[PDB]
Amino acid sequence: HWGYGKHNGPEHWHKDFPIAKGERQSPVDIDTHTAKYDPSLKPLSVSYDQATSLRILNNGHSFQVTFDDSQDKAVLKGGPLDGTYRLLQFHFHWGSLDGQGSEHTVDKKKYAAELHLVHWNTKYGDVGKAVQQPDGLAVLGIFLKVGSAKPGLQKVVDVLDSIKTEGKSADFTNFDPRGLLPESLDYWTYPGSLTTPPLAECVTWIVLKEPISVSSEQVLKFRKLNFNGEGEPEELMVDNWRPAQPLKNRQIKASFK
Ligand SMILES: [Zn+2]
Repeated sequence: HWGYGKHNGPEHWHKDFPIAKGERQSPVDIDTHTAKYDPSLKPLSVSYDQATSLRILNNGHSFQVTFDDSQDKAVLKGGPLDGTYRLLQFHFHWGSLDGQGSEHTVDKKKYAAELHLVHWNTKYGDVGKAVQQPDGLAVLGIFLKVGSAKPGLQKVVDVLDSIKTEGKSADFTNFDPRGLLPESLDYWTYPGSLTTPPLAECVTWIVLKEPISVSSEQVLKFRKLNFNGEGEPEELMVDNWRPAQPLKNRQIKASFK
């Protein structure tokens, strides 16, 4: 039932998911001048060399690339995290125009898109259990700005025509998520939530300071996706982003000076 439209979008979500008005909702505006540098934060450990991608799916709200998370093959550790978090999937949020599309904002600036790499804490054994825990998930967020192409994104771009409408999926093996990462792993971190229903308050957010650049042609391909199933009226999958939510007694910490 939920979506991103006038009648089912973010301002409606609290009726089905009352935690939408909770104390640790995401995304937020990152006020860079208010974030405190924390010299106790470790460098983030991103160990993606043995990642095994499986499939790409249009889920009606975004598209997602799924990984084999049955072993410790692609894991996030360190930074603000205690323990080991397995990569489950990545997906994106994007706009109808290049000046909107990100969920997090940086001093109110919106990027054209935002990549989310979703990981779950192995101490909970499975993602469904993990979303019921306050430290269940770690989502690595990466901003996309429009300029030069990101060569590592092209394999994703090129298969989107095969998953246009909701419910379509394809095999998507040997995709290397290292090709989506910026140079620097400098980050902001704070405790928050899933940014889509069920909006569970289970996420340690790790948002990288450095955006990746993608080309206009790459982002245009995202915007050709459809929210609708084949057979329903065509509605472009654009503006699939939740706006910034109240910070409410949280501190955002910076890994860098
Ligand atoms: Zn997301």
